[PDB]
Amino acid sequence: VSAEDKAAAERSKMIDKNLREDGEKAAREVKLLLLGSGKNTIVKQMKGIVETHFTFKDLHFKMFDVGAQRSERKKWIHCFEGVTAIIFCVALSAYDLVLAEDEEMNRMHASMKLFDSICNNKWFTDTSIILFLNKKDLFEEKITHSPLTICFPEYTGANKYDEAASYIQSKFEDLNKRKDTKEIYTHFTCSTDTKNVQFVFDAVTDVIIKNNLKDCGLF
Amino acid sequence: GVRLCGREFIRAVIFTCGGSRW
Amino acid sequence: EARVRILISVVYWVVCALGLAGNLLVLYLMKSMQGWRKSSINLFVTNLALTDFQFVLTLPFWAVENALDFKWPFGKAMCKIVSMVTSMNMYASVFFLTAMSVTRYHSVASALKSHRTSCCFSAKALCVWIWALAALASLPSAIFSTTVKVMGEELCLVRFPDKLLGRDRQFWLGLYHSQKVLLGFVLPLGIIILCYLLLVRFIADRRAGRPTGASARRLSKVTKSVTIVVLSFFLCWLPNQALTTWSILIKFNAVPFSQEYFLCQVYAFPVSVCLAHSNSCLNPVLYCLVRREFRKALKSLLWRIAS
Amino acid sequence: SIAQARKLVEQLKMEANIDRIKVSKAAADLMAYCEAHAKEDPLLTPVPASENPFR
Amino acid sequence: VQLVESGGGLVQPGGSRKLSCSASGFAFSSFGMHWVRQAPEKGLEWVAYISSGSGTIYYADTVKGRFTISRDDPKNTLFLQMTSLRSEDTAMYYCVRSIYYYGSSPFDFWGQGTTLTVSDIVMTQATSSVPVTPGESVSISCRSSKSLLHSNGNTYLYWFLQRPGQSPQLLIYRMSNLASGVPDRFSGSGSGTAFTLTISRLEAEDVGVYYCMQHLEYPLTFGAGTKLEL
Amino acid sequence: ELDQLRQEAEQLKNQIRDARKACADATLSQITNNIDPVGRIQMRTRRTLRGHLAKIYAMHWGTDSRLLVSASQDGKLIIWDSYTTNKVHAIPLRSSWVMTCAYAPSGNYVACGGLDNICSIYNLKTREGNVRVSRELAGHTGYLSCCRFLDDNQIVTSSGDTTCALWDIETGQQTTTFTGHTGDVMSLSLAPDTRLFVSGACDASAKLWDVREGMCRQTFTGHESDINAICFFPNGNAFATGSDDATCRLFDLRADQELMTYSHDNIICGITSVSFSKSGRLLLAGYDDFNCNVWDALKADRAGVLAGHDNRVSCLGVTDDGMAVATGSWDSFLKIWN
Amino acid sequence: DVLAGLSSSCCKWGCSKSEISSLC
Repeated sequence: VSAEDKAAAERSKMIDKNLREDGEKAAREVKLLLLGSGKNTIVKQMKGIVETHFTFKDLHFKMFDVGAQRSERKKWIHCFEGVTAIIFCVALSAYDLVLAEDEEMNRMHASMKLFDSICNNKWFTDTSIILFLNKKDLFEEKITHSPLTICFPEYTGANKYDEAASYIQSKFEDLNKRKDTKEIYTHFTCSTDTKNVQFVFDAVTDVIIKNNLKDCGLF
Repeated sequence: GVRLCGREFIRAVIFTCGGSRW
Repeated sequence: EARVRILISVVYWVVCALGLAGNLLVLYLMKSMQGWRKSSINLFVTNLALTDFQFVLTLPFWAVENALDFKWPFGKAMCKIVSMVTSMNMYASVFFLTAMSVTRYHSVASALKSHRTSCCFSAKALCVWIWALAALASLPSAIFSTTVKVMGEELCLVRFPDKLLGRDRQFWLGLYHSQKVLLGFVLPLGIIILCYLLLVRFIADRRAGRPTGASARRLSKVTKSVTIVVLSFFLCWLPNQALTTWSILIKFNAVPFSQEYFLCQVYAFPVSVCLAHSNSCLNPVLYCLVRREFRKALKSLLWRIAS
Repeated sequence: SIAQARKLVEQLKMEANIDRIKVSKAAADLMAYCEAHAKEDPLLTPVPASENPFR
Repeated sequence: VQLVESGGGLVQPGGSRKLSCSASGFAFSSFGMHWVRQAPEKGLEWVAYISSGSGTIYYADTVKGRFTISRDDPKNTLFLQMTSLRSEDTAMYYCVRSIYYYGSSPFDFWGQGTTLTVSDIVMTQATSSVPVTPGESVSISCRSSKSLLHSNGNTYLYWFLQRPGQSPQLLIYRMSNLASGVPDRFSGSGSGTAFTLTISRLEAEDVGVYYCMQHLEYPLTFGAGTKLEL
Repeated sequence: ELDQLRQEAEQLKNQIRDARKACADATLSQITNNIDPVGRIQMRTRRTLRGHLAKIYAMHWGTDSRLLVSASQDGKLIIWDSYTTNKVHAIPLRSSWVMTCAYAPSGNYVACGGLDNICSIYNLKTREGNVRVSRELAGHTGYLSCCRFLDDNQIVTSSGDTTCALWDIETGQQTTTFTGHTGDVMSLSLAPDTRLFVSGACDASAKLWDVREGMCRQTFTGHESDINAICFFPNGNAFATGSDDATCRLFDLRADQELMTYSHDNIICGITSVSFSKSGRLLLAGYDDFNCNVWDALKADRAGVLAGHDNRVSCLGVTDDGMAVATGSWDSFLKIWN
Repeated sequence: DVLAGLSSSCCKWGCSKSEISSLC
């Protein structure tokens, strides 16, 4: 009503316009929650809370690392509710090693437990996962030196890396309990440059197309 | 008897022209 | 045919009640409480829902026109009103279906291209432009809906009194029904076919041994939905446009009456209008109720409004 | 391991010997405070629209 | 903060001149800008106002069609293109910044001034010269023609001080809202029409000319000016 | 002598329990059995603040009862004029994972923090016309869950590293660290005199701290799950705690016990936020079930529901004049109720 | 009216589809 009040209303309108501009700017930039080790290798491949930003083929990415957060995930994973996809990293070489941090339980059991917890959260019901089964080069020698039965006593012994990696992969997607609603894009991380980023780009493009169909009311 | 045109003429006229036949 | 009149009145009324209920429900769900307006789809579902709402609210007037055999005891002004509302709602409905299809194609085609890509260029410049074209393609209805009284009774007997080239438009009603069939069926259905077939081709192009859920189920659901949509439109609007073409043909050359279209306009045409307005009840369920973002709104409002 | 146990014992011993008034007097004090400022509570007793900042 | 302005000089009657002020320190884009005149031997007069974002533009009735105001935020400059200059357009033009939000302090920094020489709420200050000496209190009065108390509980009356050789300095923006770096000895009071400013412990640097100006309606009106002399 | 120390701890806990049982001669319910019920207060929404494009995680009123700051995961910190719904400010944050925000009592500053582990203090009143960061406080190893301005230069912050700290803003160093919790500290409330503050952590324990001394005066238990919200009673002698066990509890400080339990058989969802009214007769708690309940703090009888949000009601606040209550929610809207 | 005469000429002689142009 007053002159200063109208000037304040105009100021608020400019603020809201810039807010809308920033919101539509941030709507089409893809968020990637990175969990997990191989995380360092993955984040260096395309190169508190670590946000690393990369651009690949006219598209803007953000990758979030929460490894340093040694707290209860139940208290801040709802913050990450709404991301485009989750990048899960697994070291295939960590099947004969034990004592993940300090305990008697071996690795690839803690990894599967964390995968089950993340995959089956009340928050990530429509959130696709990108599995990166890293450490192939180490796995080549490790499977020959020692059998896969150490991690999985219930395995049919055939150690040639052609299907033991397939067995680990199959168990990891078997941990999924809400199929036909969520997709596990699995990839065996090759050290070749511009290969993992392409896999992430393809998975995210598929996720985007699914999301647009859902917004249209089709899928 | 004498008259044998009934509602057929009105039915035909509303079918040919009309709003119900929009 | 002794009680065919009352049966047709009853079916008209049933269609009207169900359509009014469905359209009220979809409005109350998606804008009375949710208030979703950001996406272009939502606004188009709103406009479509209100358009088909008034389209099927137009039904009882015809229902009483049929219940009184062929007696229309109403006034000239609201004859103009009823004819304008029915024709304009037909147009607006069909153009909003067509706009919906084009928006869906553009949404699923301009997905990866975030910084790249009359004409449907603005979600705001085409929501009232479509409405205006629908109104203007229907003004002839009001400006020539001159009711006449024949035998103690007055019909909504539309006549075009002029002599620019003859005793009617070109040789009969002509242009005003040519526009109906063409501009309300063939151009919109053509656009719908083009855009949905292109959408299915595009989804097929990107990763159509196909995993069930990621690739196979995606096409199996997208093609199923576009098929049900286009089949609903075509099936619910084909008998009526077919009978208007038949009548325009018997009001053009090749004019055998010979009971050939008498039985048509006696029995099939009431059914044709029944289906034409049943599309107006199947539209909101396909466009606002199938989506879960409003199914959850219905579930919440069931216990919010009442027990 | 000894340090945490010793600090726990010391903390409990510091938190053990404090004056504890009866629950009756505590509830009475809360009641008296609530009844003292009841009339000055716009939320509890709604204020007329003439002097309502939010109308 | 610095609002330095240049572009003045001697101009023949009927000519055209452009004044330009360039901002230095503050966020120029978020501030509204005013042009205020000061005739050779007269008080302060308001000319134009350019809104933040260049949305709303207002002019005095004297300069409505002749003068125009525009800003260049990327260059941090404010212009005033004057046309049909007449002998009453000679003054020393000041650039005033004003940001507007709840609790803001409009009219807080003024420019040095540009000398241009050409060859409505009534705000009254009956006193013209108050003889004062350092140490004691001084009360400066100011009356209005329309009540400045709005329905939102705000009285829109500001206070200013020109020292013998400086640009005006805000003292009290609202009825009694003391400015940023002004000593606490300044205060204001009033109800709707009668206003007063009370300096408590006067000293030498507090002498000057005091103006009261309203911000209730668009044609902002100053006063004649009350002078304090040693 | 580990066994001896453990036995001493157990017997000393039993001494605590016996001393608490002795002083529980009556109950707040029995004493309040005669007071008249509040009734059924139905607050109507008055404003609706729009402009956040993500979940609202925190809000804090100003001491003037007109300006409020909002924190959201869209990375913005909006200062609101509640009367006119105008936006006074919109601070762009370096990190978008903000979980808490506070308003300085004087109004000059505003603080926020989150998963970046840093309490960022913003100068709202600067000569250059904008809002700028005046200090980034970085000494915490876990996310900041709450922060309250103790004055214009002191701020007390709780974090999910089981420690709360008292900071000095002009130097950026933490004067006093408050240890003793065995789980992540979720909420924090300052006493009106600002000589004590209660902190409720993820160990289902609420501790009463002394700012000057730096010690835990008194540790309160009773909740069956982690405490997400805590608030002082207006006189500074009691506090309420909203948790995840679908129950709010009113603990006393002079008696060292629980007074009332605010639970209903229908509510099975956790409490996100808790606040009292000006007189202390009302307890407003926001829940995971999309709305906010008003409780009779003396009768434990539900006296209303503020059902207006389409998502989790995360933050909640009552003005210092008691006029309005403001609830924020994950639906990206703030509403002023009255 | 005109319609009655048109019907009289139709179901006695025949419809010429000329008097009903102005009748519909």
